[PDB]
Amino acid sequence: SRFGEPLMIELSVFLCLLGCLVCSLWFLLLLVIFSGMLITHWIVHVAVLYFTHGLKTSVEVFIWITVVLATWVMLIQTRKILEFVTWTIVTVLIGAFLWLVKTTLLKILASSFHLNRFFDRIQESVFHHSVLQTLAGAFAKWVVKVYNDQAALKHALNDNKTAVKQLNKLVTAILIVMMIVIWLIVTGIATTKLIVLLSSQLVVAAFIFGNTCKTIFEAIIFVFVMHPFDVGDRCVIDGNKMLVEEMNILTTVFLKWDKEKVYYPNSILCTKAIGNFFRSPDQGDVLEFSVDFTTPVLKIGDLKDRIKMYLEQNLNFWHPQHNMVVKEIENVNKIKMALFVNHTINFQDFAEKNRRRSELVLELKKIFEELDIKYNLLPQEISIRN
Amino acid sequence: QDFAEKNRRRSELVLELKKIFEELDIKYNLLPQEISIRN
Amino acid sequence: IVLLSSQLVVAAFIFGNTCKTIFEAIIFVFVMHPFDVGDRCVIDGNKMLVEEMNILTTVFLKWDKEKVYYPNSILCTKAIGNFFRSPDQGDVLEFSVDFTTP
Amino acid sequence: EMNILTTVFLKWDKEKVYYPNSILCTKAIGNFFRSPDQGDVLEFSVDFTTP
Amino acid sequence: EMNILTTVFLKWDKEKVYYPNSILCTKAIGNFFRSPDQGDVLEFSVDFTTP
Amino acid sequence: VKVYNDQAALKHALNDNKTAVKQLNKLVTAILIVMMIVIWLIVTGIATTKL
Ligand SMILES: CCCCCCCCCCCCCCCC(=O)O
Ligand SMILES: CCCCCCCCCCCCCCCC(=O)O
Ligand SMILES: CCCCCCCCCCCCCCCC(=O)O
Ligand SMILES: CCCCCCCCCCCCCCCC(=O)O
Repeated sequence: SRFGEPLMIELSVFLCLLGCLVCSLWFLLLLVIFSGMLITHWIVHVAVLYFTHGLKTSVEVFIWITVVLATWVMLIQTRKILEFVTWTIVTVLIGAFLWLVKTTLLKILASSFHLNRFFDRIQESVFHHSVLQTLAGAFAKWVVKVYNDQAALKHALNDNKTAVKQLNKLVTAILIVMMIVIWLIVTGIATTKLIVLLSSQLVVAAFIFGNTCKTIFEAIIFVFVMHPFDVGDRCVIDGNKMLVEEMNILTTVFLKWDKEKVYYPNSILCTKAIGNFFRSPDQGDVLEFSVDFTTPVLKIGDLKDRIKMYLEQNLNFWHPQHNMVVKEIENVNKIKMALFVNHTINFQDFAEKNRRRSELVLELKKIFEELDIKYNLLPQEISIRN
Repeated sequence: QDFAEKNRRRSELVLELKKIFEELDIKYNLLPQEISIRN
Repeated sequence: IVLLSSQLVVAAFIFGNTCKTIFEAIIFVFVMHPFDVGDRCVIDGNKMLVEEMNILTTVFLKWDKEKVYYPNSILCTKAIGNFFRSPDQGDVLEFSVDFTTP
Repeated sequence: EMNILTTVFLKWDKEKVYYPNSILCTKAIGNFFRSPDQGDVLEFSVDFTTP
Repeated sequence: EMNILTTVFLKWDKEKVYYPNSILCTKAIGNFFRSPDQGDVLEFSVDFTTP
Repeated sequence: VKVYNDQAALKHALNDNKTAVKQLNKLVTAILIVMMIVIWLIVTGIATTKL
């Protein structure tokens, strides 16, 4: 596991000049320009940071084609051949448009997923590594924590890139297919019988792949929009405290307290209430106990006072705020009580939580012995027959 | 809305009930058990 | 125009159910409006403080401050208690005494 | 209170509860207000040997 | 064995069990083979007066 | 003889994890054949439009 483990190449400038040289008069000059008009788009782009760098090339294609179609329209059985060509160009532009849309949406999703959530953890990681580099020119525990946190960020970053690439493949594939169909029908190539068969194929597919498409969509919303947890977070699902090992579109992989690896479908996880200790504020806890009904109220008062002193001597572990609650009188034999305390940590480090609680439980033991707090069973009257 | 406060007030009432039972000598006892001994 | 409309129909067929869910969540948040941020609510016996409200999810803190994310698509079908909006509340102390108590 | 989408109830300890009509309408609902005089039961036990 | 419609498993007592994949598709599945070294717990109790 | 018996055991151990693929192949092929029948009927013009 990742967590829990024990020459032509640069001839474009020249090519562009050669293309310009192609005409100096007349009507076909725009058509000729199209052959190397990409250079013009590149220059326009130069003339025109995450989105900018990632999208400029998609924009260039879109506008490039738009111009080619516009000049084509204004340029002019060759009669039917040209109708065909015109529509082919239109289809190509539609394709580029959709391409641009697709790219944009994935860039938004991919970026906002992390940029608006853990920017600050990245900066903390950089800081600590700068410090380690400087130092080189409980210390060891600190050093290990710094490396483990960096690894966690690397894993989150890689899983996001992967998930987005998977989305990219699904969308690209459907986009390509629909563009083929669009081309065939707008150009007039497909005939009535072909339209009928394509129509049927789509309808049938709509049923077959219906649940699949819905499931993927819901999984995307769960993972990227709701985002109840990240990689490495300790989460609670139906009472199971589990560490998130990996996130994917269809599944989330978790490690149980005993490090069993669990594959948990997102289509199920989407309907559950999910806890997240990593994202929690300092967490609290409870120690329940019972005392005899005859315990003097003064000993109850001494118990409260002794507990307060303990907690105040250990402020690295406990917040000063606590409550002692008397809850119930059972028969006239038992008083049920509970101690409510506040930890100075959240529970991402579960073992540390238990160690601190364990000491508090032993302190309670000690206080009861010193104050002579006891619990007795009710007496039983016996009658003897011979 | 404030649970800690609710419980503090309730705890005092529970301890008052304790006090009243002691002052009025109110008790609970288990049913007697008859034993036959065959040695 | 026809081709565009045709695909909207197909998309509806396939994703209409997720859109339905989002819409239902909108009605829960803005029309039913069972709670606000900072209120203590009771869901399935769990007394939780509302920390954040969103369209798709509600974030709550449990008594031990564990942060919990509930889909609104689930809260829409539950009965929700709200202590903030409640009038003065009552309580019970149960006990038992000997039969022979005068 | 009553509304179209949800009914609001108070429990015996007066917490206020929002209860969707979409779930409430599939439950059997008792109504004490509309009820006739109601009955009750005291259960108890005695020794077998009681004459 | 694995097939498209069903998965065949052996229980600890080697009973052969046939699961529809359509139901496994909705379950959380543990996999020991793929797991890192696993941990364990021994629970016990002692007298309160143990020093 | 041990070498050949071990070779056989290994070939089976490896082939046992590919049974789902073989099943998918049969399914895909059946679909593909049907698609080609339909294509033949249409591309040669033998089918008419009412049918
Ligand atoms: C259902 C159509 C495919 C869905 C999109 C591609 C896969 C999305 C990611 C899900 C996890 C699959 C890849 C990891 C498998 C593994 O554990 O080796
Ligand atoms: C009719 C549905 C179409 C829109 C599909 C996109 C998903 C709905 C809008 C998401 C709004 C943000 C939800 C809260 C996210 C958060 O928990 O921070
Ligand atoms: C999908 C549309 C839902 C809106 C139509 C129903 C109108 C609201 C019904 C009452 C429930 C909300 C209470 C609002 C307060 C009020 O106006 O009395
Ligand atoms: C060709 C369509 C048949 C309908 C059933 C769909 C699955 C294709 C057939 C592959 C076999 C599925 C597993 C059954 C167990 C076995 O083969 O022994």
